Amino acid sequence: SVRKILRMGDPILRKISEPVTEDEIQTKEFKKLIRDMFDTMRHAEGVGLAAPQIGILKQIVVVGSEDNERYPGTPDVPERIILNPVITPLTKDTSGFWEGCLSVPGMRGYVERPNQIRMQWMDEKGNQFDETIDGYKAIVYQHECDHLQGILYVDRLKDTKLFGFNETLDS
Amino acid sequence: SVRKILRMGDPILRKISEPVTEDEIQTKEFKKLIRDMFDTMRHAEGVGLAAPQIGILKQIVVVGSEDNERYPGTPDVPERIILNPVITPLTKDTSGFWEGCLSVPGMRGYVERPNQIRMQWMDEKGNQFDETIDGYKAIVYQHECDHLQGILYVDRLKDTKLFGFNETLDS
Ligand SMILES: [Zn+2]
Ligand SMILES: [Zn+2]
Repeated sequence: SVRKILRMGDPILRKISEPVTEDEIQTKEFKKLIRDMFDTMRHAEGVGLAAPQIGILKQIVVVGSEDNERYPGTPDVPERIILNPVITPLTKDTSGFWEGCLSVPGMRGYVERPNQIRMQWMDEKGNQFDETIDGYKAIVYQHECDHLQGILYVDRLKDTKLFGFNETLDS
Repeated sequence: SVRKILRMGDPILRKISEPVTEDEIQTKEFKKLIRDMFDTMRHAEGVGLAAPQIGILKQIVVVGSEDNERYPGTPDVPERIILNPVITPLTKDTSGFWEGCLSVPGMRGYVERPNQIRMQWMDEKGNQFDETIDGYKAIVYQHECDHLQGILYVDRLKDTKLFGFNETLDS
């Protein structure tokens, strides 16, 4: 079931999210959240979504879109559950992108993030991962983890002159 | 008659505005602009408005609101036509304010501008002024001149964490 997606300005979006325990991810409540989160993301036509966006301060993130309307060019992103992620840049190289955020409706801003990263995380079944990610997903993952730390993409804007409303940016 | 108010993202809003000549302000076209600008500002329930906002790169600004709904607290601002303004801070002191902009719909951001300034300008009849301004008007005037230089308030944001959507900020 779709849940409300908090908008920038709501203090929750700037608070820190706490890690999920290995027990908790078994709870019937956790499973309902992952369900609602996905349900919420697909409905919003999103690429990713962090728990804080729907009001929960837990280190939980879901991704996956394929043929996403909001971001035409972008390659598919398989559905995965990302828990307690910890990221580290592996390069200073960046691939600028006009990011958008479901908590920042109708806008887009240019952001340069490292295009190669190391991500450590645990999935819905408690499986541990530590892989180096690159490309579009590296951007999505970084964007999603920021949420777990109360950071939004507008905080990483490269130039406020490269920021605005969608319909307008698209000219 | 109300004219379209360009939204952030439209390149016009980042271009430089040129000064108005003493002849031009006599033209029947200039007079129509001041009329439309006022008509546009009152309809938008604005406090000020610069020509570039409606698509004209001329150093033209109009102010005046009285009992403005969008900004409750604010004191009245008498209607005046500000042409070719040139501002200079007279203090380092600031009076933070949650500014908004008709070219940046539905949002508000915290901005700290000097609360005392020197403004030199010419009115619709060609009268020259050079007065020191303070208080709310100092903020409005500074905000409006930035427009004439392609600057929006989001460029002067104090903290991206102190920025967001109205309905949300108002909690
Ligand atoms: Zn987001
Ligand atoms: Zn403005």
